[PDB]
Amino acid sequence: ATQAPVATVEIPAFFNERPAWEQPPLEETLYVTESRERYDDVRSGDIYE
Amino acid sequence: RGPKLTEFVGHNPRNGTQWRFSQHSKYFRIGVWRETIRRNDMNEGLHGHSSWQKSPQQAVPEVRLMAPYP
Amino acid sequence: MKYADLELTTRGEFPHGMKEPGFVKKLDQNIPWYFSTYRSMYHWPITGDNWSDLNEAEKHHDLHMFYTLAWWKLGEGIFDAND
Amino acid sequence: AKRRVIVPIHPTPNYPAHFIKASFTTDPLKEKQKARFSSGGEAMREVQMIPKNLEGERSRRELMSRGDTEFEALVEFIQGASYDQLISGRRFKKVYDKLSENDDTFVWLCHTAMSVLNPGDVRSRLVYNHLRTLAEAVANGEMTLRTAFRFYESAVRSPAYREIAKRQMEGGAATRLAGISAAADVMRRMGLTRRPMASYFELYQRIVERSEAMTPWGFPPLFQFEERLSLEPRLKFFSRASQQALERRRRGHIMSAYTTLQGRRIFWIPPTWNRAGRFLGPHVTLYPGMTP
Amino acid sequence: QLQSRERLILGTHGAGVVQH
Amino acid sequence: RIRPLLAVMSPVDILWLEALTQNSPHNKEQLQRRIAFQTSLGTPEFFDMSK
Amino acid sequence: AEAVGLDNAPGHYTNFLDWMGRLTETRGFKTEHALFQFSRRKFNRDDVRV
Amino acid sequence: HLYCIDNYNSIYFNLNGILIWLNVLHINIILIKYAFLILLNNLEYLIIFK
Amino acid sequence: KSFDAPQWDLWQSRARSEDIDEALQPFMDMPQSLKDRRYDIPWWANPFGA
Amino acid sequence: YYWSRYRMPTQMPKFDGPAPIAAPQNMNSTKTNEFIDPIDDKFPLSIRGPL
Amino acid sequence: IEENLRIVHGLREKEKYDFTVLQRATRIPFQGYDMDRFLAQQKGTPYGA
Repeated sequence: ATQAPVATVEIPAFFNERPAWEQPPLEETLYVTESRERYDDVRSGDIYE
Repeated sequence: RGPKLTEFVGHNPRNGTQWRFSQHSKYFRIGVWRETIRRNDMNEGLHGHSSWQKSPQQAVPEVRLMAPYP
Repeated sequence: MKYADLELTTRGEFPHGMKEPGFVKKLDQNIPWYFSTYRSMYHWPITGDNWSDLNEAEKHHDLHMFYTLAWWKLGEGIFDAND
Repeated sequence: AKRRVIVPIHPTPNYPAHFIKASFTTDPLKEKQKARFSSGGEAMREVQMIPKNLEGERSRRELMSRGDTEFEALVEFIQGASYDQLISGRRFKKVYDKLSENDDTFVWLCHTAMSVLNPGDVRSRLVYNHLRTLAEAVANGEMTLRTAFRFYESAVRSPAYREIAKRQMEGGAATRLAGISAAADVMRRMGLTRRPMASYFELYQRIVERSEAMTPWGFPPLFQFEERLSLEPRLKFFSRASQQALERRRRGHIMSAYTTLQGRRIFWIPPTWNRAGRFLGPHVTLYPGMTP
Repeated sequence: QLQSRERLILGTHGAGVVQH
Repeated sequence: RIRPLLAVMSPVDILWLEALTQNSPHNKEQLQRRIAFQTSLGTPEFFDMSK
Repeated sequence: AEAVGLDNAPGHYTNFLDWMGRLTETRGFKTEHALFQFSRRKFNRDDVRV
Repeated sequence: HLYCIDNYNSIYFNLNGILIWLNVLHINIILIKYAFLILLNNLEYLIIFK
Repeated sequence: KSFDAPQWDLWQSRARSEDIDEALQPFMDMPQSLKDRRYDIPWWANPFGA
Repeated sequence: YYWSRYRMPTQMPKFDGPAPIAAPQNMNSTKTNEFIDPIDDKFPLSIRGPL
Repeated sequence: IEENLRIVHGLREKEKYDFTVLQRATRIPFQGYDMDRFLAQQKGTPYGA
């Protein structure tokens, strides 16, 4: 089944999170994560990489 | 294990060589890229005349084509 | 015999031949017929008794077999006498 | 012309290339045409009849834990009688095809038994093996019905065949009991059916039903088996619908084509107010009757 | 009237359904 | 020993090959991922070059 | 017929006639007759429910 | 040895069938199913999801 | 000097006649001031010979 | 943007199929009702009842 | 340092999550008619146990 949505909510990020082991170790300090938008065009593929 | 599958790349069996041109050729890399990403559709190209093939079985020489268990 | 405890950081790949090709987006030559049309001169495998002063064929086969046994780790932990 | 211009919709995050290319067309010589369909997850497999490409352990797990597919189809059809479901023609039709799966082998072996004047001694293991191997490869799709029947009527039987025949047969056309016993033996040795008596029953009843037709044992070689142009399944020869032969009867309203949704119609694609003029729904009843 | 409630519903951590 | 395997080699077993001397392929993660997918697509006996 | 045994028709013919009769009156025949009729819709909602 | 890792975006929760029509044409994709809720969108192009 | 991985098939395209003095490539590439440091000690004293 | 809530976590449904069984694909003069289930409606009421 | 290292790795969280996954089969223990008598025969304390 090509799963498709019934709703959207801007819930906080801790609800469905990659668990504390499935993610790398502490990322406030060692790996700054930023989801920025690509300047190059993307047709398929998110705009916020 | 049977008699080898004997292809040639050349003019003859005695002139050309046993070996197809490996995946690294300039002509094969688009075909290998496709046969990688769209692995379930059939892709045009020269990627077949290469040694690297989509199948688990690569066209590396002295393949025993009548083997009981390949 | 003839030992010196050297080190090595980058070995080659496994020369299995089937190392991925460096992928490219476009081709510098967009002509595919050139792979289908390329003739060459003949590869006469034996000229007379194929004798050559250096052992040009046996030597190269031995030097390919040597390093391939090396990489295959002599190729016997896979199976030798499971039968 | 007051010419119309349509700027091509380019793909976006929201509006993907597939939709923007099939739900939309920038060339307005197709505008307001009609609603097309296509099949996705399971509709595609249902229609395309693509068998799962098998594997080892995993496909064999999915395939061994199948159990009696015909029954489980029936279960799924009836369960539409429970409170939370409705009896659906789609369930009935999945049942109908899960029961009519062996249509090919059955129509074939019926043709072989009953359209082959003098088929050797079918009970003799020679012709029986011709029969087994042909019908075995008629199921399993490796052979066509037509080519397999020609292989049957052409296989090697006995030297001086006409001469042995004109000794045993006046008009040439022998007794069919050896034939049908051979065919039932065929489909009960080859597990063509999960429930054994079914093989014989269809083999028997299709024959019985045809026994009523005029020229009940001649078949026009074209329509007889598969080819390009065929007959509607009500008119097929040893088929299951040939007894389902009937037709419809229509008294249309003064306004009958307009109300094409008003009735107690099952909607797969529900109406929405953009196409729905005044339609209310398949559940509303303006003219109710009092009842406990 | 749950028996031994003062150890089970009151003082057994996991309500007597959870095995620690 | 070896030469009969060079013809039955597969781009699936590149991981197991490099495992023999415990080498580390350049794309070890992209490999492990696809090689796991391909090895999924067939029986555990259908893909072990040891047999 | 069982105490009668294998016959003298050449191809066990009347035996096969009798045995094609034998399984024609089994439950399995009425089972499959039902399945066949189901494939034809001689029934109704009540039948489905039962 | 030669494979790609991609992270792409169309939309993800539970579905069966999908009707699509930007004002020109209406193509549908199906997965057979009895019942559901039926969410309609018009944000640019009319989509209906079941 | 190029810096792609060391293939082991260089001895077979370069005519450095000091190649086939030895057998394996990371010992035919080895320099001579080094190869003098290679000491003769019998076989089970190579930590793989052992 | 305020247009980024309007994003999406799958890949889309791909229009890679043919029309499902008895879908009303327009032949020449078929008066087409796209909505009615092609099977479950013509399935007689003597069976199915008016539910 | 070490038990906080397994924290920043998330291994204590894997431990706790495995707890509740294992909890998916553990039947409720039968605690006997006279639960004190149950525990009494359990510790063997009544006469003859």
